[PDB]
Amino acid sequence: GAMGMSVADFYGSNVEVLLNNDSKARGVITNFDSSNSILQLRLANDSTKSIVTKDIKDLRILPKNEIMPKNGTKSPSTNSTKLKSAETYSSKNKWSMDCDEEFDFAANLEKFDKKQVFAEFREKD
Repeated sequence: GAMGMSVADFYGSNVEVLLNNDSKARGVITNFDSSNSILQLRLANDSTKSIVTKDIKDLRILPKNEIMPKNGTKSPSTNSTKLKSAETYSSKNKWSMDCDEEFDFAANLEKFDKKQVFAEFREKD
């Protein structure tokens, strides 16, 4: 059905847009200017880019979450390689204090990061 919406709802929402050259990009909106129509998109990969809306060829909004259970006939809400059956629900309230999203939970004491580390620091021992 149709519902009333506000400009603040679009700000900070995650949408994807194709530019005039048929390239696609997605992220969460971080700024919008009515004087020159300029939009900054910040995506959950810690990357942000400022793009003027006039080069928007096409716009879409990605599903943040699914309200109903997944039967299988419908397509996946997001693009991923493999899903773990042990993991399914995240963030009991809304989000986590550490980072923007929680991933690689593992068993804490065992398998901290697939037995591999990029930076060295050793918090203890």
